[PDB]
Amino acid sequence: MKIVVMGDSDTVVGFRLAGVHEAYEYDESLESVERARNKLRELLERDDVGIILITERLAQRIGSLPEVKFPIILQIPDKFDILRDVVRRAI
Amino acid sequence: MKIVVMGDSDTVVGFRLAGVHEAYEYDESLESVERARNKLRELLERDDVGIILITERLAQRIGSLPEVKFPIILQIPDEDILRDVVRRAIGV
Repeated sequence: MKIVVMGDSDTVVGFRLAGVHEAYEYDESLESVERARNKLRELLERDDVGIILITERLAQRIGSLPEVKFPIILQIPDKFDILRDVVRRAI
Repeated sequence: MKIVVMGDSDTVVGFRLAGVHEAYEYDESLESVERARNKLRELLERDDVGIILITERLAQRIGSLPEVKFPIILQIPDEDILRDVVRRAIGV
């Protein structure tokens, strides 16, 4: 099963570099939030998704998240072009 | 107008960091490939998507590729070496 992260662009960069299997980026515009809302409903229906990591802000923008025991849903606390030098030097 | 990339994690994180607007990861499992097929079909229907960059592997796994002129579909010539390197680089 897969580990998916949903959040803003910054948070997503880090988590992708850290090992998640799938990532979806969103900003706080109404349209983006609506898309994340539908995305979340979609991930809940996939039998190959076990863990969803979502930023506290996005979770609150979406609203009252579903009450399911599986997949596991974790909220990334609001604490977690500078990486431009790191990127170029790396690759 | 957006440029999208579809492929494995290493490729995806690299292209997103290189400027690509949207990126979607896929492995080679049947279910993941099937999700890629549907995603491709959806991207063709979006008005804000002009370019789709897809790894050579994934495109071949999908099989049939659209024959459209727009959006522009480009294959990327053919693992965690990239994510690992950027991670190690974070010795700040």
